[PDB]
Amino acid sequence: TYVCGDCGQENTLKSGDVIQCRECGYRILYKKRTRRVVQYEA
Amino acid sequence: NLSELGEGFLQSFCKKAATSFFDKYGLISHQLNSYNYFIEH
Amino acid sequence: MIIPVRCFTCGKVIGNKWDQYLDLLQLDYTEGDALDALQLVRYCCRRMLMTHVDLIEKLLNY
Amino acid sequence: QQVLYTGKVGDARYPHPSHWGRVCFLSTPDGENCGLVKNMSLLGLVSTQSLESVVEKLFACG
Amino acid sequence: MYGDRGKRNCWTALLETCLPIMDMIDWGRSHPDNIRQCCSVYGIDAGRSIFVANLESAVSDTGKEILREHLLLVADSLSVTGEFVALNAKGWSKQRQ
Amino acid sequence: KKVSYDRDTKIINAASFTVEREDHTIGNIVRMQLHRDENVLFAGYQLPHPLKYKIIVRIHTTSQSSPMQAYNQAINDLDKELDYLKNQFEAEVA
Amino acid sequence: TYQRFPKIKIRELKDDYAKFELRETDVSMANALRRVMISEVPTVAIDLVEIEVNSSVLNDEFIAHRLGLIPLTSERAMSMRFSRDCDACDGDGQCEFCSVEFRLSSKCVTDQTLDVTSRDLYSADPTVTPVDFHKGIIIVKLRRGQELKLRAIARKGIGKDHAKWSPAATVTFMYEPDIIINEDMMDTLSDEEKIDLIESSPTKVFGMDPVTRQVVVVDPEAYTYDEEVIKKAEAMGKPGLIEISPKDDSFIFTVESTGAVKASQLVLNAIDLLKQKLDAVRL
Amino acid sequence: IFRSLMDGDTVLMNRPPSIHQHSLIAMTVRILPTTSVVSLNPICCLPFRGDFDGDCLHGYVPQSIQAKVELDELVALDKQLINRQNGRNLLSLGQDSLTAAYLVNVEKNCYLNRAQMQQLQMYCPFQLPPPAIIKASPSSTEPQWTGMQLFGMLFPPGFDYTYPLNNVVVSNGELLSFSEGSAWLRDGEGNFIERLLKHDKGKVLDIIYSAQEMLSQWLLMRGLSVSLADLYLSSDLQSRKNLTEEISYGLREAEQVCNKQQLMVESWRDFLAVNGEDKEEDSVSDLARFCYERQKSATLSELAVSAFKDAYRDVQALAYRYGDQSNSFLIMSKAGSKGNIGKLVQHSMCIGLQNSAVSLSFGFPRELTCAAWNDPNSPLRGAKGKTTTESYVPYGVIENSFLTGLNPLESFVHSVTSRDSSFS
Amino acid sequence: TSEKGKENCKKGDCAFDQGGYFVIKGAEKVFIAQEQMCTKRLWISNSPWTVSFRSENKRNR
Amino acid sequence: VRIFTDAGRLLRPLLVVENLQKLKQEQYPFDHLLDHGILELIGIEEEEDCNTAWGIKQLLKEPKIYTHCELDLSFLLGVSCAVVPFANHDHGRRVLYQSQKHCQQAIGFSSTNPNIRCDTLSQQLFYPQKPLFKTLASECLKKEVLFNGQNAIVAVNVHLGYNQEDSIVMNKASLERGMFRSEQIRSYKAEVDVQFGKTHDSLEDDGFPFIGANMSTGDIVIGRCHSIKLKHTERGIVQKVVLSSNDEGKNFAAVSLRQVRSPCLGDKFSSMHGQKGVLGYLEEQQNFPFTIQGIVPDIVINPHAFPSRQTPGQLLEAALSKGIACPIQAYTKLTRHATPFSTPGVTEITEQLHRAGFSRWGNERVYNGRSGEMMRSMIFMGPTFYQRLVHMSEDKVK
Amino acid sequence: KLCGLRFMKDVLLGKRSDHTFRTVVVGDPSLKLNEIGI
RNA sequence: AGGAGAGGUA
Ligand SMILES: [Mg+2]
Ligand SMILES: [Zn+2]
Ligand SMILES: [Zn+2]
Ligand SMILES: [Zn+2]
Repeated sequence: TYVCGDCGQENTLKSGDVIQCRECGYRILYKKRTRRVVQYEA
Repeated sequence: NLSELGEGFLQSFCKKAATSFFDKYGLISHQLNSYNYFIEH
Repeated sequence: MIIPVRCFTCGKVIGNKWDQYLDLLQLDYTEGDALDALQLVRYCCRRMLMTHVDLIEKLLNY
Repeated sequence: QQVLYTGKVGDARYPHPSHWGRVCFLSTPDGENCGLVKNMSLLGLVSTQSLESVVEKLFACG
Repeated sequence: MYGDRGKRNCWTALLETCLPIMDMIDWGRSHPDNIRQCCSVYGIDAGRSIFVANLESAVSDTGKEILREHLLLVADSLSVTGEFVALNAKGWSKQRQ
Repeated sequence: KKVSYDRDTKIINAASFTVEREDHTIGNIVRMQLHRDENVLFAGYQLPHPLKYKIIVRIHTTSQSSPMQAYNQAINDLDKELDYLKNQFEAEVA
Repeated sequence: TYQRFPKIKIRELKDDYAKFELRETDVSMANALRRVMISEVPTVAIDLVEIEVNSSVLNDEFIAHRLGLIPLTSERAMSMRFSRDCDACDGDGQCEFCSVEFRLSSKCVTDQTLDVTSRDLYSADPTVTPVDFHKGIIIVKLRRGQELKLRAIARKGIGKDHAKWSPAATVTFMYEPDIIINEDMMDTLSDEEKIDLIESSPTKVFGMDPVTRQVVVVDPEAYTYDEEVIKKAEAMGKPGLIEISPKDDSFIFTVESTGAVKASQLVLNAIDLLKQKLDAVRL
Repeated sequence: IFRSLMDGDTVLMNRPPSIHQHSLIAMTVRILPTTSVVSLNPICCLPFRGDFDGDCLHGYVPQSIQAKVELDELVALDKQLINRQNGRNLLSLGQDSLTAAYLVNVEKNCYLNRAQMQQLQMYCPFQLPPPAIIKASPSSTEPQWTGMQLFGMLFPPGFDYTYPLNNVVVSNGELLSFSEGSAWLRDGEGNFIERLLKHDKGKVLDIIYSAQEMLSQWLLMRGLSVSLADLYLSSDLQSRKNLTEEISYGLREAEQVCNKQQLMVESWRDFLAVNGEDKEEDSVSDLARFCYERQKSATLSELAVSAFKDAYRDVQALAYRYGDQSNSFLIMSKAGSKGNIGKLVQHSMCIGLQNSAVSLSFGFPRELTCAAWNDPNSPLRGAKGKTTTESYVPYGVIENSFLTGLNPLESFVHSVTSRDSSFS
Repeated sequence: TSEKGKENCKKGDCAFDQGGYFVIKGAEKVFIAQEQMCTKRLWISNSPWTVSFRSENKRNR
Repeated sequence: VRIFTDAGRLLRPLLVVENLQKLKQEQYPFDHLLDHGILELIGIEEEEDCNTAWGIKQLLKEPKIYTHCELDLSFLLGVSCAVVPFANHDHGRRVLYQSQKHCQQAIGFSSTNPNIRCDTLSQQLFYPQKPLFKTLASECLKKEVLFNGQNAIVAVNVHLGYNQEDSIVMNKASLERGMFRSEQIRSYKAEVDVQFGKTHDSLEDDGFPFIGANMSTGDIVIGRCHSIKLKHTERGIVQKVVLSSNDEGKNFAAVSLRQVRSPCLGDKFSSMHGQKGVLGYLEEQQNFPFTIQGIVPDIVINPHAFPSRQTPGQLLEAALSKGIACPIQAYTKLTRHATPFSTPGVTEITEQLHRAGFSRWGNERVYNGRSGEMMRSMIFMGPTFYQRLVHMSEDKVK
Repeated sequence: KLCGLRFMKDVLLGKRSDHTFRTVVVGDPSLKLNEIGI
């Protein structure tokens, strides 16, 4: 699951050649943060 | 008159003029003007 | 950057006084009177509440 | 300012009265390029070429 | 004295110009201030002594305190071949030769 | 052993007490309480290494009481004083 | 060669403010009591957090750090045991004696900015609820969306480490100085010199009496030991005009609490902890 | 076959660049809870010629047993106690212990009671001297100890020290007399540390360490601080005004002395002779030409700066008259730990003479005011027009001080003067 | 970026730089002013004594 | 008569007294002032002919002799130098250091949009604070990014000799509450024209670790199928992963790691007046020499640095900050400006501090925190503005 | 750059050895003069 | 992995 840039759409592309956002034209993707438990010491 | 303006008024005017100068030209304007002149002419 | 809590110098709870300080500044109150109205007798808390800069607004906007 | 050699430059490494209000004479990098790199003052502007013709207006003044 | 012409030594010319006033000038203590050619006039020992005096003056001007034996060892090491060689590679090569 | 006992051979009626995991808040009050006793001649504490949490107390007494006895008496007196202060505070707060 | 007899008189007492005078004691006892109540009294605070969703503009560590500094009620701090000394459990979630679990969940579905304060922080134990003063301590600010959900626990800790378990706030004590006036050299001074001497004091510690035309001592506890009036008297030419010396056996305490425990309860806990430490040190 | 580093091992410490053989010092490894940092005693900074401002020490761990054996027998700290350059002691008291010892031995009016003296006796290795002060007042019990006896517990009983210059006499390990000077405490030909090293040379390091600890404790008990009163250097406003007027008159007198000294040339032989000259007023009324003439010649500039220093030593001497005994700057200057008298003079009264090293194309107007900078004929505006000059030797006097506030032209002059040492 | 709207300013630049640099390969490049001799003033030098007239565009010194 | 109209000339605006009276006619843009002749641009060559006044007060004393006037004398300095309070009260070398090195090495506001930037070694302070004192240049610029750092209570006193050789002793309690705590973000870039993949612990199916994974030494950060592994001194927590490509078709991957840099013992801190030093010892709050009101000093510095470095005005800055911060037992007409060439007099600062209820010399009586006894000499205390440099302890460990 | 005299300096004159550590140094008056904190 | 160029520390 990847998030595009100025356009809001989930890419979810894992192919090597798939770097361009679908239904878009920009090639900038941000990795989305999943629901994982992380422990921190205050 | 020469001294009718007052001392504090001149200080406030100097501060306002400095603020206006910083608002108009900005911190960097020489590079922008040089680049714009190169493109146009 | 939200207001720093616990006022590192002398350890005073000032985390809930930023909104009141802004409200006092919105009226015809100076910084000294606004800080005095918050029951702050030490200058460390006054420095903490006077030197803070509101940066989270720009983070939310940008 | 470009210098032929870094070991010796001359009098360029020292402040000059022509720096009054144009470049900062109190701040300069320390090291090999000591005095060669000069920071411009706050009220510093660089003039640009004027498209208007000044020769025509000079004869009108006398 | 001017050094325009190196054919004649400056001390040699100075001695000739002082003939009318030989008595006034005390020649028992007069010596050139240079170190290199002083050995050719008053011997290696006089040049070594003047070098030691100049080194002591330089140390005093520097503000530090240095023992006498170090300066004496430096003077004896720099004049072991009868001449004060330079600190460059040529001087060391000549000293070894 | 939190508290260690080490007698001094050079000086008679002299001992050194080493307390681990202690700070100035205890050494200062112990030293001040020791000075009240007339039999105590030398009483002091030192913290040589801030990183090593240890307190060394040196007690010198006359030929009438052991340094350990004086130390125990000072501790008991300090405890009694603290109890009296607590009672006074409890009475005043009500 | 025996114990002392302290005397305590309370001037003002409130939930978080207490000002009382201690007499017939050495400065060492007052200093030790201050140190114990400022660094040895244990409280309960958040030390371990576990977040699940964090899409805010602030980092997770920043939120955890500002969460760990939130004051909590510590009425059970003396009875609770330390985490390292708890052999019943290794420590995970809610615990019977050591760990109190906290749950937080914030979701913004409106256009207005949502402020996540300390009021919406729920815990299983009703006795470890955060102290409410007001709007509460603001944690983060959320725009439309940007959900924040986390799980945190609180453990008993000493104020010596991390400086977040210390309930005391500006515990001070003075020697309660006594002002001595010779009252004979003041007659030689002129009317103008008296006003100059009065205005030389940084604080309002000396007063002027119009009916007697002489200086008087009002509120001697606000002298602050600033050698300004003495210096002015020396400059005017009177060396022995005013003599001020601290009192060794008199003290005035000023204890301000952070809301975790009451000031009187804080003093009692400090005394109990000092007694326990002395008993442990006892051979 | 390898084991981790532990206590008792020796390492070779060095601070680059190695300007002397004393940089290499073998020290025993001590494990500390601190991480990513190494702790060194502040006294040992003198052999390394470094300070704690970002300096990094790189050490060498010997692996061979013979290398370790020879490391602590020749390169150890106790083997390098005698400096090989001048023959004096290598280790001094430091910047803090020197000041603490000066304060202890100078005041002579603060008496330490039994409790404080016993507390300080823990660090000192020797026993406690007699109080020597039984009653200081008719109604004063608890006999006290004098300050100079506290410093007397730092010497062996068999050690005798005499310093006639400072009137310091040490008999049977007790300090008997001391007046002023603080020269025996500092490094020198007849310092007490050198005598202690020449006496035993077996426990000097422990004595120095104990002295440093005791002096640090005593200074913590006392407390040293720098406030605005130290920089003001006056009791009240009237004293400050009197000091300012005195400084102005002294600077004027120094300028007059320099102008008089400028006449010691072959051109004024007729005027300097004992005869009748009608041009006496010409040499006095020409005040603005003397600076221009000085800025053009090098020998004249050297004579002027020498005369200015000679006449300004007296001006600098006024700090002791206008400074109190409690002034921190005065204490640190007299102790010699840090700073000098001229630095205090520049701090409070006036900076003084400001001259550059190399020649420049501009010269200071000798006035450093708003009107001087706007003068077309001023030397700062290229040339004064008196033939046209091409080079100048800057020479300016700043009447203001740092505390008062530097004039923009004065700030420019100071920047020009201090431009040196910026380029390495 | 220049003369952009309020909505376009919210998304994009952080409003901390006025934009005096260049983007060549993802790294910011900034020009530094070069001090040059004036070419419209008569220049007189010494050793030897000479006066030179600078060239504006073509080499007519 | 010489007239220049070419480019490259440097000029500054100067007030003209001839048209100054036209201003008063019963916020003005700069263009309007230029058009009306109130202000004009003067070149370097033209300035030598005109007579220019330095200050407004000096202009009114002797009129009809000054052709031009300066708006402010502090504008002559640079942007990084004019903001320094009491610039002329310090030595030239220290001002040079502060305006050249320490300003660049300070840690403050990084950016308000960290997601769009993948720059290497991005550092941001948790709680940046503006200085108590005000500067005319800073007020006119209306930007708080000129000052980077935090202000803490600084007491000039010796502390068991742990601050010798210009060292710094800080308060452990103050640092643990969030003072001088900053985050460091480091980015790693890889270019692929092989493909991204795991190829057989924390890596996902796409070849990149999930957000929130604690990366350590010897762990693969970018998987290519080669892979890129973290070095000995590389560690952090994954913040974001950015995938992008150019027109040529070459794929780029950027991974950013963030970590918290608490003030360590070896860290180096700098002041606003050229004072440089490293942390000497971390002392507990209970052991500091607390004042009468219990305000313990956060930072303790050795008094021996002042006579050597010769940096006056830092004490003046501390006194001014203390006077501003302390309440008055009428807050109007309070001196706050710290213009380098318009510094208030020492008498004014002393009077302002005296009206606040403290000693006029800035020193207050303190009590030892270890024994409780009162110190014989008062200790100067004041909230100066300090900065944290980018040089750390672990960065120099080798 | 590694040529001529620089080659000699970097090869035969100046050499790098193992078992070396480099760290920032701070002050500690509690430690002895002949002891180094590691 | 080796080099070239800049900004920097003691
Ligand atoms: Mg250094
Ligand atoms: Zn898209
Ligand atoms: Zn506070
Ligand atoms: Zn449990």
